Amino acid sequence: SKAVPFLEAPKALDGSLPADVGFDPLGLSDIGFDFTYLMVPTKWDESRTGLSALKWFREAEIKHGRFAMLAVLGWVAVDMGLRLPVAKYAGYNAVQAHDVFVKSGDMTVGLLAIGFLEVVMGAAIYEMSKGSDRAAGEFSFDPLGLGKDPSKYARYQVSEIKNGRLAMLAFGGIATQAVLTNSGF
Amino acid sequence: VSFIKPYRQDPFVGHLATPITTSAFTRAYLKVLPAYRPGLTPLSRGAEIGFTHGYFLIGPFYTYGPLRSVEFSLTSLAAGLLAAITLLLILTVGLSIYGQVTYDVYDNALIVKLVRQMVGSERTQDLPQIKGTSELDTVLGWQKFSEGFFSGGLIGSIVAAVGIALYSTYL
Amino acid sequence: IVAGHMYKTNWFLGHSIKTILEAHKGPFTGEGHKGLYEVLTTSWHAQLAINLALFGSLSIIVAHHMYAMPPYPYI
Amino acid sequence: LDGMIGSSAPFKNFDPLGFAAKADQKTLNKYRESELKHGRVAMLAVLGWIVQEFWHPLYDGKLSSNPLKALTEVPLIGWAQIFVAINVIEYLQNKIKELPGYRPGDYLGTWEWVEQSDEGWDSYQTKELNNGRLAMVAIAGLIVQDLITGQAALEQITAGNT
Amino acid sequence: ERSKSLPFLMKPKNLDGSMAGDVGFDPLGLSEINDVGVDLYWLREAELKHCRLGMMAAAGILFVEILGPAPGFPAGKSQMDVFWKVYAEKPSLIGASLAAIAILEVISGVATTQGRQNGDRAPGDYNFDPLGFGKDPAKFKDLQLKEVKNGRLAMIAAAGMILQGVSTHQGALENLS
Ligand code: CLA
Ligand code: CLA
Ligand SMILES: C/C(C=C=C1C(C)(C)C[C@H](O)C[C@@]1(C)O)=C/C=C/C(C)=C/C=C/C=C(C)/C=C/C=C(/C=C/[C@@]12O[C@]1(C)C[C@@H](O)CC2(C)C)CO
Ligand SMILES: CC(/C=C/C=C(C)/C=C/[C@@]12O[C@]1(C)C[C@@H](O)CC2(C)C)=C\C=C\C=C(C)\C=C\C=C(C)\C=C\[C@@]12O[C@]1(C)C[C@@H](O)CC2(C)C
Ligand SMILES: CC(/C=C/C=C(C)/C=C/[C@@]12O[C@]1(C)C[C@@H](O)CC2(C)C)=C\C=C\C=C(C)\C=C\C=C(C)\C=C\[C@@]12O[C@]1(C)C[C@@H](O)CC2(C)C
Repeated sequence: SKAVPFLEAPKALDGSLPADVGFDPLGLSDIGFDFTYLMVPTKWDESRTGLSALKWFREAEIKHGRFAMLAVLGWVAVDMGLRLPVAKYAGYNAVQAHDVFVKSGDMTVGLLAIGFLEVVMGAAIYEMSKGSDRAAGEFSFDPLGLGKDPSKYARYQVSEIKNGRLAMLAFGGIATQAVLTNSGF
Repeated sequence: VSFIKPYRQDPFVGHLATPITTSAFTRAYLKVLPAYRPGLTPLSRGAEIGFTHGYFLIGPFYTYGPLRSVEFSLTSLAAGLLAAITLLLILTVGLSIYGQVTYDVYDNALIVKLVRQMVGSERTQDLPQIKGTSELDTVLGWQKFSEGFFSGGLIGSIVAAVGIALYSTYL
Repeated sequence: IVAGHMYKTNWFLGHSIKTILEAHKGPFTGEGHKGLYEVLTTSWHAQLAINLALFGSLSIIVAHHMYAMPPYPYI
Repeated sequence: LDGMIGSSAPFKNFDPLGFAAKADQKTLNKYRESELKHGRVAMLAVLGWIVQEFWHPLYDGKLSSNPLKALTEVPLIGWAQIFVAINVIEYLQNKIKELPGYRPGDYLGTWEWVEQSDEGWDSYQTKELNNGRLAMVAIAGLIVQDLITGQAALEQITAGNT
Repeated sequence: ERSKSLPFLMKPKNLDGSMAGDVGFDPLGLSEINDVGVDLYWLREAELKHCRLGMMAAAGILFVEILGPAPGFPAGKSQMDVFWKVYAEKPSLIGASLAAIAILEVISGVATTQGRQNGDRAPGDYNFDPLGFGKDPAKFKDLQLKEVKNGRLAMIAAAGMILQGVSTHQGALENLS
């Protein structure tokens, strides 16, 4: 491997996935369970060859990274003010805004909307398991167009996954610390 | 695996080799019983059977008889003992008449071979036929079996009465 | 309603009663329940036997639970 | 440590101290007999420990629910009958042991029907052996805990003496 | 091969291009259902009926809230609560409307099943063009697209109005401001 040199490799981390360095001490990328069956419990389709656990884990990692990046942006925003131009959003930090907004019937709306988007893109994941050429985390979302020049696309890929790992860990710290750089415990 | 098979590889017998008919536990348990224990004369088999049977027969008569006693009574024990002994006498009478009407043999495991070898052109059912080769299947064998049953029944009933008296008195 | 989503009818979802029965063999029971699905799908009398026996048992259970726990006002 | 039944996934042919690498077939049969008897007795002992703790209908209540205390409260004439019954059972087992084709722990005589054993039969025998081993460890722990602490299983757990 | 609406999804097999408003937005593959008497024909008929019903309901709510009720009818600006005021004083009107809608819906279901069986009637077609606004082709497709888009928007709008009236117990434009 290129990290943890005293372990050769998991088994499936050949390098076909971006941002691959070989770091997987527990060998989690070799579970034979096709996690698409957590969505569609049965084979359903006779053409459902199956999805490798590594590809499902890559999709989950990309989704986690995007969620964590947006989450740290939002949590940092509400520490330095920046409230929505509307009533009922006064100042109630981030450790308490979640509960008060769950009370005020709009976190349920956010849950519904996020679930709708998640269901559509999980249908995309299921089609990938069925055998579509779509790669993990690829929703073909390049509106501004900074995704051409394949070298730039690969660099931005590795950038997104590394930034997502950093943002996951940073959000874990921020939520655990209740923020120290911009507020108090 | 299958734990039920035809008995002794004969699919036409009215029997089966179940985990109860032909289990090792069944084999050993029935081979340690007096009726089938090897090395016992018919008198010994009868004596052991009578001892056990009188021993457990005195129980119900003494406990639930017409002369019970929640405390220990010599009259209750005597009544139970007499009832058990008379029941053993009735059983011995039944054994005697059964043996009288069933067998006509004095030495088995031979007559069968004699009539399978030296021919049996007679009235049959004594020379030929002969069900069972055990020593219990003879006139002499069953007579000694009944005698042993009767004597052992008396002795076992007396022993059980003594034990009941000791348990009721010293406990 | 939950129990009604058990047997496979028209989608790749649910159970096949044939596969359930045929898998319930044992050392003491030989082939087990193999062929019982064919018996109960080709004989009305077998279905009537099972249904009538369980139906009478259910009626007796109903009779017991009726007086045991009176379910109607002023009954 | 042979083709014997009882080898499971976590530690296949578990003989770290090499007790079986030098023993002959007779000693290994003795070891299997001892293991199976210990496992069965321990399963019975664990079940009795728990059930006695939360249910002792016999002896008109009394017979304190803590084991190792009811051990000294049974009339001691019921102890004799249990002892004699166990003795007669083991006499019958000894008589079984001389039957032809006897297998170490097989007192049902399954060798009469089971020639060319399957994988289900071996798996069930291994299940019995593993449950017996777990029950041996559990009953040893039960007795030791009750000795050192003085409380029974469900009593020590309920209080929180862990 | 990829759906026009969702580029990360393959083209839904049953939706080629024919129906107005078709952009390939079938992530769950509901167009491939062929059971319980439900297929693409039934789904399209249900969608068109929903579109028309939502358009009528949204237009009615907006009309009553903006221009007020007709003479002799109750007011209140809460369309989800004024229904009980109409029923409290004119129950016969509500009952007659319900009976008429029931008969028309029985006819609609019979027509849907028949047209599905002996294919001669497009889904949602009831030959209702009294003013001849869609006689010629090359305008019928545009009108179908307009109807489908307006009906989907009005479906969403009418569901929103129903939920707002049930929860807030206030008017639609009252909730707006
Ligand atoms: C993980 C993402 C995430 C989540 C869950 C939240 C959650 C919240 N934010 Mg928030 N925020 C985020 C990221 C996030 N933020 C980011 C990245 C920014 C910077 C741009 C902000 C800036 C921000 C401000 C300025 C304010 C909030 C506020 C709030 C709170 C009120 C909103 C509410 O009740 O739910 C409403 C429902 C949701 C938030 C669910 C999101 C559903 C979206 C809208 C669906 C569409 C997503 C979008 C299209 C994604 C595109 C990707 C793909 C389609 C291509 C709530 C706790 C307000 C507050 O009072 O907080 C204390 C407030 O004033 N946030
Ligand atoms: C090693 C096994 C073992 C031993 C030594 C004891 C010992 C004792 N038990 Mg006990 N018990 C056991 C297992 C055991 N138990 C199991 C497995 C159960 C669950 C059914 C119970 C349930 C139980 C209750 C409910 C009670 C006792 C009680 C008692 C005490 C009085 C004796 C009595 O009435 O027993 C009664 C025993 C039974 C009713 C069940 C025994 C069934 C045996 C163990 C199985 C068959 C044995 C068979 C003859 C030999 C196996 C054949 C083959 C494998 C070779 C005594 C300390 C009493 C007491 O005072 O509690 C404090 C009491 O009320 N036990
Ligand atoms: C078998 C069948 C028909 C058929 C067939 C045939 C005949 C065999 C022919 C074919 O061959 C096959 C088939 C299947 O088509 C089935 C019939 C259909 C059903 C089962 C009818 C259901 C209609 C229910 C509706 C549409 C009710 C809506 C309720 C509303 C309430 C309105 C409110 O204002 C109220 C009252 C209170 C207010 O506070 C607020 C709200 C809540 C908004 C909105 O409107
Ligand atoms: C532990 C953790 C991450 C641990 C990472 C580790 C050890 C990584 C170690 C390594 O990298 C190094 C060091 C070096 C590498 O070479 C080797 C490895 C091994 C790879 C994240 C926790 C992450 C923990 C998280 C994210 C917990 C979040 C909790 C939240 C957000 C709570 C939200 C609330 O809603 C509630 C629940 C209630 C509301 O009332 C209030 C609020 C607060 C709003
Ligand atoms: C069903 C109906 C009304 C139903 C109303 C109901 C149930 C309401 C009931 C309630 O309010 C009450 C009572 C009391 C409340 O407490 C309870 C409810 C339940 C709220 C009206 C039909 C009304 C039906 C009408 C008006 C029919 C008119 C028919 C015409 C003109 C026919 C003409 C033709 O027949 C010729 C002449 C020649 C033919 O060849 C051609 C044609 C054209 C077909």
